[PDB]
Amino acid sequence: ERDGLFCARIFGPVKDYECLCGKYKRLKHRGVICEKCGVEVTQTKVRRER
Amino acid sequence: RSRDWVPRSVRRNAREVAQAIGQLEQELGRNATETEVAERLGIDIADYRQMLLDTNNSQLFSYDEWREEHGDSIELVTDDHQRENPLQQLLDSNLRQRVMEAIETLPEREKLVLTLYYQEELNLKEIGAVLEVGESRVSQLHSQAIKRLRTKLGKLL
Amino acid sequence: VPLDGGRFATSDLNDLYRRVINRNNRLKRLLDLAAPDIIVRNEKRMLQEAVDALLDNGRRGRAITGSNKRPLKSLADMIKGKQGRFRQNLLGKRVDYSGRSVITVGPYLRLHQCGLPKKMALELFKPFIYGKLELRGLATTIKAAKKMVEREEAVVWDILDEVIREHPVLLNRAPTLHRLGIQAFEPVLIEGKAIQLHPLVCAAYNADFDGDQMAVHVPLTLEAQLEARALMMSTNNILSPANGEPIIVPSQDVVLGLYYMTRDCVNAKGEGMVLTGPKEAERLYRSGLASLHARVKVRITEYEKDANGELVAKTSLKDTTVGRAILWMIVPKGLPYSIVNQALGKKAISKMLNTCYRILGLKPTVIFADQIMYTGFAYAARSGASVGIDDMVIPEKKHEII
Amino acid sequence: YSYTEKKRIRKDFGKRPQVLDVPYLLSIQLDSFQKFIEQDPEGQYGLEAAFRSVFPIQSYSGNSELQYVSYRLGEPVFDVQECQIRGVTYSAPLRVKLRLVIYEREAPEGTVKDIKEQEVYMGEIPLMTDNGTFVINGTERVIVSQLHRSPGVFFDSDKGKTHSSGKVLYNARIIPYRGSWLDFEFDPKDNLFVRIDRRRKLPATIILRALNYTTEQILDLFFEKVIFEIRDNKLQMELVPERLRGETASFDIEANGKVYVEKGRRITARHIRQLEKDDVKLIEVPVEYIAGKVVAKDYIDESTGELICAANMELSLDLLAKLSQSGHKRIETLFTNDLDHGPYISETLRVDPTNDRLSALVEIYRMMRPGEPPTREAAESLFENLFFSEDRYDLSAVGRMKFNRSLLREEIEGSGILSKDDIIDVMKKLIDIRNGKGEVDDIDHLGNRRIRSVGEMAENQFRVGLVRVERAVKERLSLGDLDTLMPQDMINAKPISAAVKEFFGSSQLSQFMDQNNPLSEITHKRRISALGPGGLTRERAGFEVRDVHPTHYGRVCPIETPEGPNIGLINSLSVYAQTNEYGFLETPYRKVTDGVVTDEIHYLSAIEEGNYVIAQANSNLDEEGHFVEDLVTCRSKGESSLFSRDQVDYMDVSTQQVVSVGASLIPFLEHDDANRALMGANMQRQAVPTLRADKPLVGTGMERAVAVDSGVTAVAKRGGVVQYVDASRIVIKVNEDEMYPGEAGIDIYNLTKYTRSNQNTCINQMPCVSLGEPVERGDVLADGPSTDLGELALGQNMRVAFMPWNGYNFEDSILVSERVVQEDRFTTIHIQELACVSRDTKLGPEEITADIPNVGEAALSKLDESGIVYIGAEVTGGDILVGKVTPKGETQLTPEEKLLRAIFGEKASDVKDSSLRVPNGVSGTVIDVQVFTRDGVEKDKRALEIEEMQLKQAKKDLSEELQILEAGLFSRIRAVLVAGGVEAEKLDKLPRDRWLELGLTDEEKQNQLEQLAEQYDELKHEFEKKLEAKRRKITQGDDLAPGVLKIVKVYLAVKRRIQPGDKMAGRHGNKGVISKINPIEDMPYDENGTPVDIVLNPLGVPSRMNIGQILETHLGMAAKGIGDKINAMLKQQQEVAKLREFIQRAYDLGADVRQKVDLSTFSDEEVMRLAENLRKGMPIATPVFDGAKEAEIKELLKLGDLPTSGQIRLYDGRTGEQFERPVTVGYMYMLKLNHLVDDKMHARSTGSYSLVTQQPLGGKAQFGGQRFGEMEVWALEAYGAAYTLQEMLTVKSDDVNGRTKMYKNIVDGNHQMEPGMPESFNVLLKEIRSLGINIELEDE
DNA sequence: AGCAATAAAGTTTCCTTCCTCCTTGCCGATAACGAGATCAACTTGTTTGCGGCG
Ligand SMILES: [Mg+2]
Ligand SMILES: [Zn+2]
Repeated sequence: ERDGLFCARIFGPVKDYECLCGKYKRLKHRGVICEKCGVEVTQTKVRRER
Repeated sequence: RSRDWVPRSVRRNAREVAQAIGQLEQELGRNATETEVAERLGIDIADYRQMLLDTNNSQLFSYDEWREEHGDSIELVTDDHQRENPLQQLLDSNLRQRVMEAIETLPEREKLVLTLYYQEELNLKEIGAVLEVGESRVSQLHSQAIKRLRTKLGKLL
Repeated sequence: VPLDGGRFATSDLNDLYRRVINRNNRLKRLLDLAAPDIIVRNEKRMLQEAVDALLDNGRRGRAITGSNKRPLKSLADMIKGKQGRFRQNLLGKRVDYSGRSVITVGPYLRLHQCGLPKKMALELFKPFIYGKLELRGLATTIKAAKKMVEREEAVVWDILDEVIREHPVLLNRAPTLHRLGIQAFEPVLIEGKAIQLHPLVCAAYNADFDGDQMAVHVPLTLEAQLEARALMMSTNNILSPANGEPIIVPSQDVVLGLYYMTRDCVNAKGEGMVLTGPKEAERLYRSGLASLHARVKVRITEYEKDANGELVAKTSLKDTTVGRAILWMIVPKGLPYSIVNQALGKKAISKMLNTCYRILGLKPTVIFADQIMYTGFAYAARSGASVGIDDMVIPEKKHEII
Repeated sequence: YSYTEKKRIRKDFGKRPQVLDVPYLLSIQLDSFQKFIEQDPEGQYGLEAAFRSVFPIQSYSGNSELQYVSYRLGEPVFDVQECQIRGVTYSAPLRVKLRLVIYEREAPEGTVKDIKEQEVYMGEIPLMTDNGTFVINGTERVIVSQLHRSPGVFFDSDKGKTHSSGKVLYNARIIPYRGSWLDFEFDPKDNLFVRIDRRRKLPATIILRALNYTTEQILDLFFEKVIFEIRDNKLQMELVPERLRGETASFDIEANGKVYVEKGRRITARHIRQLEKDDVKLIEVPVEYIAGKVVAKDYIDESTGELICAANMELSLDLLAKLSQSGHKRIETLFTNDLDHGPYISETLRVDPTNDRLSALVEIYRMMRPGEPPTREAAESLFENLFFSEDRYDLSAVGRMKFNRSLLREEIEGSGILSKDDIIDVMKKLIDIRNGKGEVDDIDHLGNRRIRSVGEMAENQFRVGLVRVERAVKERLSLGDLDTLMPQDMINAKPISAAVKEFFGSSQLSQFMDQNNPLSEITHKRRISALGPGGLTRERAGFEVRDVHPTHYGRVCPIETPEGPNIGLINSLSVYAQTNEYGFLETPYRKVTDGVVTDEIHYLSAIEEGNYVIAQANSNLDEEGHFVEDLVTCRSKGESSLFSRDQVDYMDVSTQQVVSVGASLIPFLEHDDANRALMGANMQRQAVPTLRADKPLVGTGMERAVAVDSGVTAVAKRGGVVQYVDASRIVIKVNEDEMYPGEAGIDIYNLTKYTRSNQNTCINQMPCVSLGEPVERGDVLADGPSTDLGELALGQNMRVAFMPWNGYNFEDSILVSERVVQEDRFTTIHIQELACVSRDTKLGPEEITADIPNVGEAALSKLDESGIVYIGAEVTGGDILVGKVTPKGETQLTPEEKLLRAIFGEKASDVKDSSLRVPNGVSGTVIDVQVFTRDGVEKDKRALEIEEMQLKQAKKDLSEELQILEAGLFSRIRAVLVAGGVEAEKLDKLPRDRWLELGLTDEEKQNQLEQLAEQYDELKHEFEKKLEAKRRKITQGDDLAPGVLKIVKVYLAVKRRIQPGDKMAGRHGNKGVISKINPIEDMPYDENGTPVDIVLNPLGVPSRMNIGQILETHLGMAAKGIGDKINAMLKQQQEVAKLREFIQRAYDLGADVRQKVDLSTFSDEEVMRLAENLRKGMPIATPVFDGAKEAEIKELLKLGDLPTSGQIRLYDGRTGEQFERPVTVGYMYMLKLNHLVDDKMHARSTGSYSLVTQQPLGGKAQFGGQRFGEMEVWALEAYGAAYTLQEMLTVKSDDVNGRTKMYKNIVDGNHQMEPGMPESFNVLLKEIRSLGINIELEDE
């Protein structure tokens, strides 16, 4: 759930490094922002850090 | 209600089975003949059968000792399914370059559609719109490339 | 995270965060109404109480628990006692490329060798094997390597033999008191599940052969390989740094063999005849013509290097027991003959070793020791050796004293 | 002897006339639960004690009330075996009598208002076997019996707490059985203080006012009055002569007319004699003697009402004047012989701030209930509750009794609540030892420790549930309707069951049973602790209790308790140990009267003995006179010494009574070190039974009794003759006189075949009996796992001779032949259990089915259609058992596996596999399956098959049963037709049912046909009803957790023999590892070519002094020869009278062994079988301390025609030459253990990890990596090898990039390195900053 | 062999769409019972620091 302890927006999506449209994912092309949905993206596994 | 995070009519049913089961265990004077639950709560068997899951199974904590003092905890005895594995991505990349190895000899677009769709994870019919051939030929050449990569040997089957 | 039957498991911290949040939100809601202040007071005492209880539960005020009557563990104990990161998880470490088993003895061995049950090292040197199968082209890739491997072809074992020569290892008893509690040996494969081990280093390890277990570790890289070959290797580690003492003592058995040999009866036979050298005592006793333990005159050829580091040969005759004659056979060309002319108590052997090292250097002492083991165990077996109820002695003069 | 005993006799060399046969051994648990459940009317225990204790309950008003009457139980639905099979607890119902009575609150007690006298079910409870355990959920378990300190009173004194003083501080403690403790104590400065449950210090005297007492009465009680009297100007004073004792004269002590003690002068004993003598108390004295004295009692001006001096205030002469003026010619004051009579109370008082009672209650309240408003009644209520409410306080009159003894009252009994007199007595007794009189006492003295048992525990737990009930019960009494609210409408029965089920499942005490060997169970059941609740802990508790105390003698075995941290704490019961009715101990003793040992007994306490004297059994009786010798080593006073003969009161019975049975069984204990005996018997339990049951020869006598009461075996319930026999069961027919009339009297016995232990071992039973043979009652009919002919059999007896051999016996290591593995005679089994469950998901149900995708038919070939294996197969790691499958959802794939599908094109179903498979490393044999499925669900087909085959089993069994029974009854149903005529062969030839119509006469016999039909119909009725009941119970489905559909469960079988590494030892701590096996042909051998089995290291005989192992070794060689001499005769087939004589003389060797035997009694075939058994060797009892002698060992050996010392010439197998010296040779009886080579080994290259910190795990079960401690670091530092430890800290532990790229480099041939940083470090960083800190790092 | 056509078949999209359910928030109707404690801990223990505590 959002705005809770696991608000993934801040810490990171459980859908690990997925964007909104679901194009870029799972550590594959880290320094790519989803050009479709314009969602700037970081935190694959920085669920361990943020 | 704030602290609990489970729905409400859940607990209605729970209180209800509690009342009923005590009441009727007094009626009978002994236990555990579930068909009585079925009849008295004449809704369905699967109803309470599911409810039994839904309600009666609660939270537990992570670091509790493992019993006969502190040999280990529950944090030792844990299992996972989504692990890393090193050679599948390895041979995946081998097969990617084998795809290239097959298709670099083949029509100009199809190499490119399958490259840029399979390489950097871009769009497929994005090219079907570019050529505007109906993708009949696309279908055909996709099949032939499959037939050509049924020309190699690799386990991980 | 969830469980098999849908159940869950959690970290208590979360709970503590939540109460805080609830209280604060309440306080906002309250503040929007300008409410009578006493409520605010209670609200904030409960606030700060929640706060520090997050930090460290039962320090200021008494601690919060779950239903079990047990604390909701705070932060601090991520860091503290043994349980903390430092002493559990950071310094002392769980390890792969490691293993363990039970132990036993290889007497015949040479010190630098160590018994390996097959499948253990078989597993352990796995990626080396795979490199070699893609090298030879047997396993053109990785999969067939695995598959032939789980098929266990003769080539598999051949290739292991190729590798493990000169491929040393590390072995460990627990607990590690002094730095010799671990050493650096060289493999020898054996068909069992149990390690053989050179006897003498029971004492560096305080080991007794009655149910021990040891572990094994690996210098994967070369630096560590060479350090272990150079530093912890058994030849290097033979004297204490605490006190300049040989730690390699033959405790209890081979001592007895030598004492039984190197001994002077009068009784048996052949008393007082004449020989060229010890090789005739071999001729005789291996035919069984003489008591080994019998003072008889013979001739010996002793050496010293009293020159500026150059030998000085001489020879002369000796009324001596025969065992001494034999035991001169093995002495490596530096010693006098007085060395043997007693029936060899433990410390005599200590000084045997010491002196040998003092003058003649190192490796001769090593070999000298090894052969002492072999030969004394041999003649210990020859010895005839047991006890009885009838070997127990009662002095006739005890009852009267009492 | 008995039939079973005629089979195989074990000789004796004991010589002391035994009085007693050992009792039933595990009587105590049986007793406890028996008395717990039993309906006691009056002498309450457990249940009725609880009910009649919570005697009825009434409303928050006090208007209505339910009432206890009585109770009853049911019988269980299921038998034992179905319960253990089914996976369920074994339990009994409960049934309760109750009466809801109401009385009219209009009327004063108009009791006729309402009566609902009905019955009540509430809860089941568990019950016990005839063995001791409770099964739970199909799990056999054990709870332990506890020990702890009594309730009551306790005295002690610490020694220099504020060590600056180096001073004693006495104090007293009170511990109710239930309720609050209490502490009285002193301070450095001789003042009294008190605390409840270690509350803060408070003056004692406060409470005395809180109990409605004034200072006047206080010191009246505590202090005797020092009375001065003011006779018209001067001070005179009353004197007791023995107050001035060791004291010195303040002035001219004299008489009215006579001087006794001058100035400066000590009041010697003379002057005490004078003063008592010449009749003086009233003595003129200076007025100045007062100033410094204390007024006893608050003296006033009666006209004013003014405290001229408040009570407990020092005195003077201006106050003397004013008091003399007031009309007080007499002043009570306190006596102060600070030596003896110190005014400690006066001091403690005038330290105390308070006077009024009320505010004292207030201050106590405000202490214990801080901040809360001081409402009067609340303080009153607090105070009454803490010690004067039955609700929350009690003594367990044991407490009361012990206390009264500590009071030196008479009355054993009392209340559960305090009295004021008793408390006051505490105070005075405390101050009296503080003056010196009497003493504090000890803890280790067992007289202060009381044991504690199951029924008491159950008592406490269920009455806790009763209280939980009583809450809401009262809640709704006061309020709801009365007419309509039935009594059982109100209640719940969950919580009671919750208490019961938890500590039968949650307590530390409740434990699995240790199913390895008979000893394991019986002794683990006799095992004692002081831990758990109401007990102690390792780290806090120290040495004082761990050690020995003399009172343990004959109650506790000193020589069985482990080497771990829990050394001396737990300790086993002794042999003939019993419990006092209270929970204390006792032990039987032989009375010594007129010198004669009376043959009676008394089970005497842990206290009584300190008074009396005891004689020892090693003492030689003077044969119906007395003890022969004068100075008999007797014992008393926590010690022993030497006393006369007439002097003694009592004697022990045996020489054994001290030890445990585990201790008792090694022979020749009398010749070895203790710690050796410890480890010997400690590992002795830990053994394994072989396939076969080989005997020992050297015994003690007891093996039969433990063989019996373990309860593993068949038994002769009732005498008979063997009817039917088989590899799985038998049937017996019962003897007539024993056959009471009602039943046809045929026991049967279905046996337990290959079945699993909780230590995962092969369990089984087997006959040692034949067919067509009589049976006496009690005897056994089939052996258990590890025994033979009613005698223990848990190892094997084997040859050995000891000397070095080439460094294969360096330090105790062992070497053997190889024939014995041909015989497989230490080989054993480890069957393993495995399961797989179907569940209902959120989506839908898991399914079990043969069909699965991507399967090689090789796998499937061994499965049936539902996906289940055929019984009897042989299998291996990777093999599959159960085709369980899982309906799944979907995913968003990536082009990678997209193209793997493009290539492979194996379609993904909407289902996966979830199959059960053989774990890596394991291979074995299936022999059985079971399945469990819910009431509600279709029974998956093979479960129907097995329920059907079980019906075939069951109905066949019952068919057999009733067919036999009714076959007996057809005897009548033929015979009685014979009554009333004759159809001699026209009866029999024609079909038998068609006999009723045959020759038929009127008068009585129509009824005889009618009753014939009656019994027939009765019988078929029994048949049908029985079918119905049983077929239902079998067909009845299962009771399951939520989410479950059904389960399968599997067993396996694997068989283990030796590979080196294997551990073994004997009965003497003589541990051992194997280093090698030997071919025969290098074995040492003898004159006659016989090689040896086993070889050994004699350096470690004296080093630890396990010398008795020698003695048996002589015997180990010895009696063998006899059997050989007999087998020699046997194969020679000599003659019976030869056997007769030779045997009788074997038994007729000894001087004065008690047993003495004849055989002209016995028949020929008995000789034959006996001899045929003995051919292997003649077995013996060596009693523990009444053992045999060297005369006798050498006597048997000289008949055996051998070296007297039995130490003899041997030649080498290898080379074939004689050794130097002869060597002692013989047999040991030795063992194997469960610290096995395969059980322990593990390696690991690469695998799983952690997740929170990604580093590896530990455990062979979970493919574990090993640990590397700081100690190992420090060593490595010592050498100084950087790269090594660097590596193992980075790559083989955490650095993930590191591990990856190194693995890469290796398979590439590259042996090189690259480092990183551990994640765990940064984790620490993040914890730090979470703690609110700017932790950070300075970049280079 | 390369190239397209017609016809057929299966779709994924996908989008509404109206049934149905499900969950987020609120406010209400007779009158008065009692300031908690509640089921625990057994006092490790020696050394050392600091606040009182004179
Ligand atoms: Mg050891
Ligand atoms: Zn996107």
